[PDB]
Amino acid sequence: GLEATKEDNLPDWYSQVITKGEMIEYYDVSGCYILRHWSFAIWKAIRNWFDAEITRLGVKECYFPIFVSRAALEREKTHIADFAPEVAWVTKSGDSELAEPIAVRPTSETVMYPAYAKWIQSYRDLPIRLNQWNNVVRWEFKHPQPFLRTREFLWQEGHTAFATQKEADEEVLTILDLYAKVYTDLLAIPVVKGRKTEKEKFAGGDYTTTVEAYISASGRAIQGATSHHLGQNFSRMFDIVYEHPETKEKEYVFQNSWGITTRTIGVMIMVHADNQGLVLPPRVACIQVVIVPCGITATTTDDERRRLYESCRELEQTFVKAGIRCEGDYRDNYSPGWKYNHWELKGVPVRIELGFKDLQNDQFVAVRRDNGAKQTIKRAQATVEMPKLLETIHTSMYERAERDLQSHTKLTKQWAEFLQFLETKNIIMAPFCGEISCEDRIKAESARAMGAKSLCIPFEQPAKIDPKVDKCVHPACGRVAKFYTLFGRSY
Amino acid sequence: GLEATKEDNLPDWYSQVITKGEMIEYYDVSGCYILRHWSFAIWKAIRNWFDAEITRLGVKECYFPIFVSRAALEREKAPEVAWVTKSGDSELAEPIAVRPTSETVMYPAYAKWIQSYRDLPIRLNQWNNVVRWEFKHPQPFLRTREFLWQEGHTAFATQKEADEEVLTILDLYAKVYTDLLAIPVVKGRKTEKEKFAGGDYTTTVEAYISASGRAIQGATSHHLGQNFSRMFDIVYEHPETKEKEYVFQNSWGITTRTIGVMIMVHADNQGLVLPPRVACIQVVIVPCGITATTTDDERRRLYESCRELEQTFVKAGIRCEGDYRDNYSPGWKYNHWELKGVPVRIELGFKDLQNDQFVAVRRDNGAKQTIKRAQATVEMPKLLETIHTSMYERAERDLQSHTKLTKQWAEFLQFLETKNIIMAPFCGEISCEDRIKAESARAMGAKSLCIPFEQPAKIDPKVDKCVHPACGRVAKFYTLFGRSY
Ligand SMILES: Cc1cc(N2CC[C@@](C#N)(C3CC3)C2=O)cc(NC(=O)Cc2ccccc2)n1
Ligand SMILES: Cc1cc(N2CC[C@@](C#N)(C3CC3)C2=O)cc(NC(=O)Cc2ccccc2)n1
Ligand SMILES: O=C(C[C@H]1NCCC[C@@H]1O)Cn1cnc2cc(Br)c(Cl)cc2c1=O
Ligand SMILES: O=C(C[C@H]1NCCC[C@@H]1O)Cn1cnc2cc(Br)c(Cl)cc2c1=O
Ligand SMILES: [Br-]
Ligand SMILES: [Br-]
Ligand SMILES: [Br-]
Ligand SMILES: [Br-]
Ligand SMILES: [Cl-]
Ligand SMILES: [Cl-]
Ligand SMILES: [Cl-]
Ligand SMILES: [Zn+2]
Ligand SMILES: [Zn+2]
Repeated sequence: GLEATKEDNLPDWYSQVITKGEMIEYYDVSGCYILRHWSFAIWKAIRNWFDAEITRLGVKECYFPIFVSRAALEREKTHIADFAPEVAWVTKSGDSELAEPIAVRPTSETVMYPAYAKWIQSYRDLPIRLNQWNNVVRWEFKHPQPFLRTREFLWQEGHTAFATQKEADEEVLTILDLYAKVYTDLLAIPVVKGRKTEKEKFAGGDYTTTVEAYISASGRAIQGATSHHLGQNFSRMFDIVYEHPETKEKEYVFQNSWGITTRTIGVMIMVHADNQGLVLPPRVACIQVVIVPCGITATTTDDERRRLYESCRELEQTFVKAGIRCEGDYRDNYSPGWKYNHWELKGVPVRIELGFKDLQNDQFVAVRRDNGAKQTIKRAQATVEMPKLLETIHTSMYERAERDLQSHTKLTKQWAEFLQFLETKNIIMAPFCGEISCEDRIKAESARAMGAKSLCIPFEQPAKIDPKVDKCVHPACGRVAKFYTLFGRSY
Repeated sequence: GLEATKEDNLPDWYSQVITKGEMIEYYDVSGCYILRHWSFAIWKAIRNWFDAEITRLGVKECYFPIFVSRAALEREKAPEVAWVTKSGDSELAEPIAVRPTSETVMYPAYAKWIQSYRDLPIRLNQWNNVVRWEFKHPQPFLRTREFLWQEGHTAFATQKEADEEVLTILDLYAKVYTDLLAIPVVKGRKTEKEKFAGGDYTTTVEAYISASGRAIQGATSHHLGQNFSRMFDIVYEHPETKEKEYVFQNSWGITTRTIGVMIMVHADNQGLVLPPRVACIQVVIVPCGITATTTDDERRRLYESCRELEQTFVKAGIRCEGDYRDNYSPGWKYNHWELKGVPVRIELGFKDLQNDQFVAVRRDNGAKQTIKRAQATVEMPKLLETIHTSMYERAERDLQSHTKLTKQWAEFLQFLETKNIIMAPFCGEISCEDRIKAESARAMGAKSLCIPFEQPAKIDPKVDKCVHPACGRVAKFYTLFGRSY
């Protein structure tokens, strides 16, 4: 059983959910966590779905080295802030100090783009569309949290180069829509699509698009994935050029990069798990249905205790043959109540209870993990009804979370409401001038990590800004509002 | 085109095959290489096949961290591990190591997860990257500082379960080589000198590179017995009598070395030759007969017919692509896809179109065969099987041609200098093996490759003795020896 509640002590409840749910094992290297099989399976489902999508689009998979040279890391950088990256440095091999230290990759721009330059010998080599499924390392000295913010993490990073800007812009949005679908269609999590402000975009790119999710327990937002248009910034840095076929001049390609991580799993937990443990979205759950025989007594029999099991096994096999990931729990040394708790902790979407009674009556009881409701299904209907049920669960889980998100997304034009909404765990849609210094003042004034940050400029604007009358929300700015921006406390 | 020959200058030829075959890009950190998509697709076929296999056996996938603490590493009881000592410009309180293998990462977790008898067995696998920072000469795919692999770690209540699993995994590795890669291998047990020092015995599959004349370990599957469980206190209490029991453990691994062996065995002086079951593209269609007088409607017509055939192949599960580029001649495309090793090239011109046929050319043979279009879906798979069989059988002939059996040291050395591997009676002593290696160099001394599961004859204890003239001992078994990588 869980020993903390999502409302009273979120970090404790989260630690208990990931350990008692057998997702994570803690490690003696801080900021790094063991992914047990139960959570790695969810990553597998996410990874395979996304890879199939981008493969169908024409991206191809490759693998570049974990180590980056110091020369490549520092390439073409001239400002002093650029020269002390927080990368992990390998300085020796056994007892031999190395000639030149080499860095663990925090991301792979620096080692892929020299190769892109070599590989693009003419305009006919374009586009180049590659992706890696790999592990990167960012050794920051802040508070790490499993899944959400770790020093080593698994991800995919796609790096694309095109002859025209139009191609690249289109791809930025196609990839962002895939990431949105990861959250909504696989994980039943609503997200907000938008552009980062100038303050929050990737500094090496032209613009950054994002999907943001909302953690109602803390009232905080978290960036779920990212999709950048780099424009020509890196092509000019790394001389990724080709000769124009018509004008014959040297032209720089247009690039994107895009990435998503195991943070997905963290968001799933933070949004869906409850005070009894995990609640797995049906489409990624390793096991969707567990069958628990019950009604066995001390004097049930032995020759009947096996009959009940036989019927449970028959139903299990039917489910598996219908494409439903199902298992039976026939362990004799654990009570049915124990098994109930154990599989609720692991968040299996449907528990089946099957007792002698219901065997007698051609039926069984299906129990939804997300809301606890029980339903009697005639065995003849198992194959028809159980898929429908799993779809319903996904939909309830999504719509539940969506209503949460919308009821805590508050539109206002008034600074006082901005502050009040922020202290009551909302995120806020407000007219915004877009300026970096104004964003700084908004953050500094809203602090009581408690200052509000911009989350994204949402593609779906809640209303149309009137450039003629609408001003920025902050009382001391006074500039024309360029758009509505989403603000909140950012995880 | 390739500018070295496999039989004259093997390393230059190898480098030209992996670069012009678009497998590898060289890289400014020595001993690490970029895997382009053409080679990574091969690793992916191997990896997905092996994973489906062990998943059906009930092994489950997990992922452990790439960093190992110094204490953890030191529990194993000098090693060329890569040490992280700084983050940015802050020196770390304690240096952490890049995993060279995950025993010291995983087995503490195992000791914790095994709380009672009912938790056994534990059978976990990871697909990950490991680092071994050796200063010896590296070679792409074959010996690298960073490599991709899978490492499996299992724990059982009894030794016999574990012995069986060792053999099961070894058999899968053999199948990767023979069935996926068309490479014959010799299953065997390592000698006491060559086994993994931390286990009880090591099993292996050994392959032979005829060009080099050298043998190479293609995979490994260890029985660790109780060594590691005693080291890491991986215990349970026996349910009746409640004595403390140490679990029995195995580990097993295979790497991108597979791809290296593939090249070394099958590639030729025109480039790669991909075994059909791992080739990312199996069939490539090249449109032929386009003159400078070929009009644009006729070019559209030929391309659309090629694309129709291409998609008919893809729908029937044959991985086929068409090369519809107009800046490259048909002959250029022939050379290009030959360098890349695509098993079948289809040549489809206008005469072919009018006769409802095409020509399929085998990359391995060069042999051409005309096929009526209606029979495409039925003949093309057969051919692909034929290619696999040819490739395997060619390699197996080449391996048995280079496998020699003797009982006399003189013939043994004559064979070693003729680029052969030699089966000889052996006592199995470490000192004697050292002596055998020492008295064959003028590394080019003779090392033991494996004690083969399938012996060439019965080492009669009353008659047969060790092959070295200075060992007086009775021969325990026939051991396969040779020069190795
Ligand atoms: C698990 C995970 C995820 C992510 N990030 C980043 C943005 C992104 C998004 N969206 C990536 C583009 C895809 C994401 O998920 C980042 C991280 N570690 C870190 O920042 C390093 C760290 C370690 C300890 C404490 C503080 C910081 N750890
Ligand atoms: C690509 C690859 C493979 C393998 N090894 C090992 C044995 C094994 C087998 N069998 C593994 C158990 C599965 C194997 O494949 C090993 C390696 N690097 C190294 O030794 C590091 C190194 C670096 C430069 C020069 C010399 C040595 N690199
Ligand atoms: O990592 C990025 C940009 C993009 N890379 C491709 C996948 C998607 C991803 O958002 C931004 N970023 C983030 N963190 C970093 C940390 C360090 Br340390 C360095 Cl050197 C560089 C970076 C750095 O470039
Ligand atoms: O890595 C092994 C033993 C097995 N681990 C699991 C997968 C299969 C593999 O053969 C042997 N080995 C090989 N090379 C090593 C290099 C270093 Br450096 C260290 Cl510390 C340790 C080792 C080390 O333990
Ligand atoms: Br950034
Ligand atoms: Br990032
Ligand atoms: Br070893
Ligand atoms: Br090894
Ligand atoms: Cl696990
Ligand atoms: Cl590409
Ligand atoms: Cl590539
Ligand atoms: Zn403003
Ligand atoms: Zn001897």
